[PDB]
Amino acid sequence: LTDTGLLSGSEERVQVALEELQDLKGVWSELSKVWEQIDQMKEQPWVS
Amino acid sequence: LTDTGLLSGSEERVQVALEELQDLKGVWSELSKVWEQIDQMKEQPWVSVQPRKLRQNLDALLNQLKSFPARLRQYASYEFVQRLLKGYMKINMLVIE
Repeated sequence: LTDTGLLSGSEERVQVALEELQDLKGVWSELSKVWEQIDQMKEQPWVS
Repeated sequence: LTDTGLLSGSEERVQVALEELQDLKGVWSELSKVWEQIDQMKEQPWVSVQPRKLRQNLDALLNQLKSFPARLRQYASYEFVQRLLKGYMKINMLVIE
């Protein structure tokens, strides 16, 4: 009671959403790393 | 063999020595607890931690070193921890100054 294991519309939408989610997760991780580096660079408290 | 293995005067002296050693060990524990904060206040950077921060660390180290009991202070550990905390506070204050 379902479609076969082919690249149908739902499967293609799932694959596209998975590619988008993977790209978003990688971009978010790289953004977190870059923001941590930027915070470390901008942390210049003259006392220490 | 002939041995006085009962609770004789030697046994009473051993018990008194064990109690004094327990007091000294508690003093060592309390003094180490105070001296941790004292050494932290002393080894904090002079520019980073101000003289007020060094004094607060020294006071915290003294309060930790005074947490031992009366027998703990009779043991050298509590007095040593208080001395270490005071020295750390003085060193932090001198670095801040």
